[PDB]
Amino acid sequence: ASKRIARSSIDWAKMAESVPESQKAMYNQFKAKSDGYIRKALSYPEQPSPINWEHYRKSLTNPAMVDAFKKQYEALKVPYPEDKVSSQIDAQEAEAKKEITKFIQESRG
Amino acid sequence: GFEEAITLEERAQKSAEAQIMLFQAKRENVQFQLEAAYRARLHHVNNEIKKRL
Amino acid sequence: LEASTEIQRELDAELDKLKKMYGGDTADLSKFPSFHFEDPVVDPINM
Repeated sequence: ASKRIARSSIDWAKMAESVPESQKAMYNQFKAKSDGYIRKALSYPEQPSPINWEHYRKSLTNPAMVDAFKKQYEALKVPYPEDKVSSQIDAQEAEAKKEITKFIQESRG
Repeated sequence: GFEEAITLEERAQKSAEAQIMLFQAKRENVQFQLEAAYRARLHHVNNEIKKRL
Repeated sequence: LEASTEIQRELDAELDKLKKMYGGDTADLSKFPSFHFEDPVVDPINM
């Protein structure tokens, strides 16, 4: 419902300059793998296709079933699901920070 | 050679700095997948109601 | 009112075709469809 619409995209240019190319060729796999999920993110935007309920109300002889369907559609409005492994990324983020500090001080030495 | 070895270490430190944006890219990759799955169901629900109509 | 047999066969053919087209055998199309959803699949952290 929030957080990440398709507009969000990190700076690939700085990331591409940082990696040692074929030494980190999994980034070349990672970008295409993330790009494939962008293709899934290309389809199915937030809102669905609107439906003209009044046309089916007038065309059908008894529009009570259309009103019941519209009422149930408005009642059933499920929100977003739950994030699963965000804590694991957060845990590896803290481990990355420790490896960042360790690599920084060794390079300083 | 000492000057080049300094610049190589400078690049290595910068790649360590970009590790954070990789993690954010992984977080956005997870959120993108969960959005594409949930919104397709929202598209599928709308198509099923249109199918009923 | 005083419908012939072929009209009755025509009506049954149309109802059977609509049932097979929209899948009315599995679920009641007159009522709200019972959604059977599932949790979305999230990839592991590493490759």
